[PDB]
Amino acid sequence: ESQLQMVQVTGSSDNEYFYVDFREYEYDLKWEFPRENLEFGKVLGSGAFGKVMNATAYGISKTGVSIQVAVKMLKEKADSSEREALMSELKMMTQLGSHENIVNLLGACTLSGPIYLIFEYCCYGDLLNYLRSKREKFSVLTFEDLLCFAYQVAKGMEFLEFKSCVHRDLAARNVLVTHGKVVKICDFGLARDIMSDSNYVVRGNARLPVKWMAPESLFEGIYTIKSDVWSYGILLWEIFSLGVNPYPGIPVDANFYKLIQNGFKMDQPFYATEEIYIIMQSCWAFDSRKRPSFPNLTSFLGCQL
Ligand SMILES: */C(=C\C(=O)N(C)[C@@H](C)C(=O)NCCCC#Cc1cnc(Nc2ccc(C#N)cc2)nc1NCCC)CN(C)C
Repeated sequence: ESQLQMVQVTGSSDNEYFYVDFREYEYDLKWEFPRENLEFGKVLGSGAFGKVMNATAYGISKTGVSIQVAVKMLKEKADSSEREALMSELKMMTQLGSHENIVNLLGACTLSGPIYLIFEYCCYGDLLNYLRSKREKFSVLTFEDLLCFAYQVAKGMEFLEFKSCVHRDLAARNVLVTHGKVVKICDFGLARDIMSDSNYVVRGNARLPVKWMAPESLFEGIYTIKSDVWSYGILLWEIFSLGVNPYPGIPVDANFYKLIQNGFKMDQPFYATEEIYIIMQSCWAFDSRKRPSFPNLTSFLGCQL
């Protein structure tokens, strides 16, 4: 199941909404891409039931010009139920529209065999590992780069809000990096190693990114765009600490739930100004109504002078 979800609001309060399921809608065949034109490199990431692989795609955006892509597909085992979820995700992406700060869909392969979802290739990998690799080479990474990253992510989330979407797993690990230090919001859970990664906690059918979740998500299972603001705040702490695990040194257990519930907030990270930290704290307002909006955040980050 995709952590990126389209929703429809049915009331003024947080819990009044439902998730849009594209299972019954029809797939627009204009996205179909010839399978024989995918020369696969090798794996970029692997989940329990699916993986994203390197691939060279010829003709997908300019004839005579072959480019590199990332192809989300199902694992060698592939019973019918798993494929419909990949189809539903595909359909949703076809209807989202493209944006610079989103890992965009480029095409798909669904007819003559196994399902391939073709996305942009991001040659610098995920933002988390990117920042951690620049811990030595920092002043090469600068403060403005951090501010630009923050801005681009907020822009991407603004686009998702405009498209009535929510991202139930927003974190620096789900942000990718390309040319021009451009970052794109992504979502892989079907192709994410979800539990050798200790940031996800298994609870029934759910795999919860606990340290990134708003209280209403943690305690009531409510996911709104304001939940994303909370998660964005956490992601901000990741950026301006150069990739430190949130609530460093604090284990995910029953005590953690009590901490968040009682209003625990992280301290100012080293590479952040007092202004940026004030913004973080507003994202971590317990009452979802008091958190800033992504249009607010996106505008304010004209701080890059
Ligand atoms: C480009 C720099 C460059 O080419 N490198 C630094 C090379 C040496 C390199 O090894 N890059 C890092 C490879 C690790 C990676 C990756 C990666 C890239 N793109 C995706 N895209 C993607 C798209 C959609 C989904 C979904 N759903 C998932 C992923 N994914 C990954 N890794 C997957 C886990 C993050 C600059 N240049 C051209 C000089």
